[PDB]
Amino acid sequence: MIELSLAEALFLILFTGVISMLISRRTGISYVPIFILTGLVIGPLLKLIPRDLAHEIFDFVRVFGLVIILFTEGHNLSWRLLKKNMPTIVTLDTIGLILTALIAGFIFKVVFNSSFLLGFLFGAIIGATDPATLIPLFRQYRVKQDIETVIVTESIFNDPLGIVLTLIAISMLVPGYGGGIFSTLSEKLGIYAGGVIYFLYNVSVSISLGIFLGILGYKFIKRTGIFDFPEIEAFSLSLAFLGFFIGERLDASGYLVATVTGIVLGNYKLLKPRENIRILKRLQRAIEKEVHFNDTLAALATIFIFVLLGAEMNLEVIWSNLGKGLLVALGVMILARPLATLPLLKWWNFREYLFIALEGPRGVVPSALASLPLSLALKYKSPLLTVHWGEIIMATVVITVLTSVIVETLWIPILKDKL
Amino acid sequence: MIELSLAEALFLILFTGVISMLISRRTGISYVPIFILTGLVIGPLLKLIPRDLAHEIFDFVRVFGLVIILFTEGHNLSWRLLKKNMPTIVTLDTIGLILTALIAGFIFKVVFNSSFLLGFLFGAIIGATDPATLIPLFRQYRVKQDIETVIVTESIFNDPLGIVLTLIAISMLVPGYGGGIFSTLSEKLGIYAGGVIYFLYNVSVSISLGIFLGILGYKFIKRTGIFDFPEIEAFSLSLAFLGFFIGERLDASGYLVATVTGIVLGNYKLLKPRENIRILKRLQRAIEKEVHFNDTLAALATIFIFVLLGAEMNLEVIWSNLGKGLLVALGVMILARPLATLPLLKWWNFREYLFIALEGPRGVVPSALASLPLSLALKYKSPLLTVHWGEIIMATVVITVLTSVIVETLWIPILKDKLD
Ligand SMILES: CCCCCCCCO[C@@H]1O[C@H](CO)[C@@H](O)[C@H](O)[C@H]1O
Ligand SMILES: CCCCCCCCCCC
Ligand SMILES: [Tl+]
Ligand SMILES: [Tl+]
Repeated sequence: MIELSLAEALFLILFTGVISMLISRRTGISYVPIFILTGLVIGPLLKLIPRDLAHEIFDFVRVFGLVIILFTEGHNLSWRLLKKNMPTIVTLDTIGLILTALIAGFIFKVVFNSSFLLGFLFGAIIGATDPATLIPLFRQYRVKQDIETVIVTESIFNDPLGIVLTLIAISMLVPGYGGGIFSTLSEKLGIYAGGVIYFLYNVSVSISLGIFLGILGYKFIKRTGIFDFPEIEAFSLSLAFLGFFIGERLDASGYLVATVTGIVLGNYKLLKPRENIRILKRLQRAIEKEVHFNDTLAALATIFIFVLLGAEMNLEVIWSNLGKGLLVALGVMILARPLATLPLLKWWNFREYLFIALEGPRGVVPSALASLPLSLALKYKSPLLTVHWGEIIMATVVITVLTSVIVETLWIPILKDKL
Repeated sequence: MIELSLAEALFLILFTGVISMLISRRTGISYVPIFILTGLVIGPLLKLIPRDLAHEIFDFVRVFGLVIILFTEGHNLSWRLLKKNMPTIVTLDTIGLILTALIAGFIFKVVFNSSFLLGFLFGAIIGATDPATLIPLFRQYRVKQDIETVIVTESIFNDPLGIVLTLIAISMLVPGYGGGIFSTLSEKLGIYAGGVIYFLYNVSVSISLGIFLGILGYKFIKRTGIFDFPEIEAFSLSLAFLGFFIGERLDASGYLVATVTGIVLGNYKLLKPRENIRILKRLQRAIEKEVHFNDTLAALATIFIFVLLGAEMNLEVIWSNLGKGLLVALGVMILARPLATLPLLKWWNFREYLFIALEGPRGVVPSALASLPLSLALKYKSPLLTVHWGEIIMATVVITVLTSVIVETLWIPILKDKLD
C-alpha cells in the first residue's frame, strides 16, 4: 500500500496488465484468467488496490471502455459474411439471447433462492459472449470458417444487446435509475408488455440513429476532407461518443448506437460512394489508422476491465458460495445454452449445433456489468437489490466467466476430432 | 457547484475541440486562439462547463497530458542535428530559459507590484516554448532547415525544464509541495543555493534515469519481440509513465524522464550498429505504431488543455488588468526573449538571431501550468501565495499566450523577408 492511491493504482493496472498480456501471448494461455489472476494479486491479495478505488475507476472504465469496445467490435465486422449466414445468427440474438437469459435466470433463482427478476439480472448481465479466446486456437487448429464467422458475429451483435437487457432489468428493481420513456410506458402498460415495447423501441431507435450518424459522419469525412492525422482518429472518437450521448439523451442504448456506427464505418465499401479512386484509397488509409488507434484504446479498456474485475472481487463471498457459483456456471454453459440454441438446429447438423451452442464463453461485457448491480445498490439502496445480492451476482458472474473461459478453451481439440 | 454531467462535459470538450481543430486547419487560423475561444464559449459565457469542474478536470489533464505530450515530443528529436548544433540549443535551454524566466519575472514584479517569487513563478511558467503553431508558415515559406531544427529542439528540451523551474517556484511558495531533497538543501544552504543544487540534481537524475529506462526498454522490446499490435503501444505507454512515477519518487521531474525516454526511443538506430536489417524493419514498424497512438493521445491532450484553459478563465479579472497583462506580455516578447538570446549570435548572424529571438511563442506547457498556482491556492493555505494573485498569474499567462502566439505567428512574413 506504499503506492499512490489513485494515479499509481491506475498505472499499476496498466503496467501489470501489459506484462500479463505479454506473458499471455508468450505462454499461449488465455488472457482472461491471466488478467483476473493479476487483479487478484494486486487487489485482494497484496492489498495494493482496495475495492473502493476499484469501484471508482470501474465507474468510468465501464462507460468509456464498453463504448469504445463495442465501437471497435463494430469496426471489425464484414456485413457480407453476415448476410451469407444471416437467419441462424439474427434469431439467436433476437430470441436465443433472451431465452438463455431467462433459463440462466431461473437456474440462478432456484439455487440462490431469490426473485426471477434478480436471476434475470444475472442472465442479462451474462448474456453477451466473447470468442476472442478461441480464435488464437482456431487459426492453428484449422477449424471450419463457417462457424467462426457466425460465432464472432453473434458476439458482435449480442454484446450491446446484453447491456440493454441489463439496463432494463436493473431499471425495474430500482425506480430512480430508470427514467423518461421507460417509466411512463411501464406505468401505463405494466412491466412485461411495456418492457417488451420499450425493448423494441430502444433497439429500433438505436439502429436507426446508428446508421444515420454513421452515414452522416462518413459523408462528412468526404465533404470536408478528413483523411490526415490527427483529425480522423479524434473525429471518429467524437463520432462514437456523439452517437452514445445523443443516443442516450433521447433514452436509448447509446452502446448499440456506437456499435451500429462502428458497423457503418467498418463497412464503408458498401455505402455506394460513386467517388474517385484517390479519395477512396486515402480514405482506406485514414480508416485503417483510426481503427488502429481506437482498437488500441479498446485493448487498454479490455485489460483495465478484466484486471479491475479481478481486483474488485472478494474471496470471502466467492469461497462461501463456490459450489453454487460453479453449479450456475455449468448450468448456463451445459444446460441453458444448448436449449437456447434449439432454433439453430434447423439450419445446422446435430453435432454442429451442439458445437456452436456449447462453445460460447462469457468475457468482457459480463465482466464490465458484474459490479454494476453492486455499485448501484450501494448508492441507490433498494430492498429488492441490496449489497448482499450485489456481492452474490458479481461473484457468480466472475465464477462463470472464469469457468466458461478455461473449460471451453480446453475442450476444443478433442471436440474438433469428434466432429 | 457542478451542473452538467461529467461524461457529457468531457465529451462536449472533446467534440467542440475537434470541430474547432477542423475549422482551425481549414481557415488557417492558429489552433490556440481557436481552442481558447471555443472553451471560452462553452466555459464562462454559457456556463456549460463550471469553473470548478474545469479545475477538477484540468488537475488530471495536466498530469496525463503533459507526460504523454512530452514523451511523444521526445521522439521528434534528432541526435545528429543535436550534435551538429549542440552549443546553441544548450545555451538556449539552460542560460536562455533561466534568464527568460528571471527577466520576465522581474517585469511581472514591477508591473503588478509583486514579490520576486511570484514573478519568478510566472516567468518559469511562460519559460517553455511551442513552435508547433509556426511549422506550417515555416514549411510554406521554405525557411532555413537549420533555424527550424534549432527552434524545435529548443522546444523539446526546454518544455520539461520549464516545469522544473515552475516546480522550484511552486515549492518556494507552498510548504507541502517541496519534497525531500529540495527541502533539505533549502534548510541547509538557503533558497538560492538550495534551488540551484536541486535544479542540477533534478536535471541530472531525470536525464540519466531517462537514458537508462530508454535503453532498458529498447533492449526489452528487441529481446521479447514487442513488434506488433497491441503490445508496442501499451508497453511504450507503460514505460512513458513508468519514467514519470519513478522519477517523481526520486523527487525529480518525471516529465523530464519521460522526455529523455522518448529521446532515446526516437533514436533507436543509433544505439546499436551492425544490427540486422530485418530487425530495423520490425523495430521501425513497432516504433511507428507507438508514435501514431501516443501522438494521437498527445493531440487529444493538447486539445483538452487549450480548451480547458479557455473554459477556466474569468473575464472579470482579465479585463480588469488587460493592459497590465498585455504590458508584461510585450515585455516578454520584445525584451525578455531576445535579451536572454543575446549570446546566441556567437554562432549566428544578427538577422538569424533576431528571428530566433522574436519567433518563440508560448503554447501548451504554460497553458497547462496557468492555473496551477491558483489551484494550489484553493487547495492549500500559504501566507505567500494567495487566491487573487493566482488569478493574476493565470490571467497574465493567458494574455501572454494569446498575444505571443497571435503576433509572433502573424509577423512571420514581414520579419522573414527583412531578415532572410
Ligand atoms: C506526424 C507524425 C505522427 C505519426 C503519423 C503517422 C501517420 C500514419 O499512421 C500509421 O497508421 C498505420 C495504421 O495501420 C500504422 O500501422 C502505422 O504504424 C502508422 O504510422
Ligand atoms: C461458508 C463456507 C461454505 C463452503 C462452501 C465451499 C464450496 C466449495 C464447493 C467445491 C465444489
Ligand atoms: Tl463480444
Ligand atoms: Tl514544446
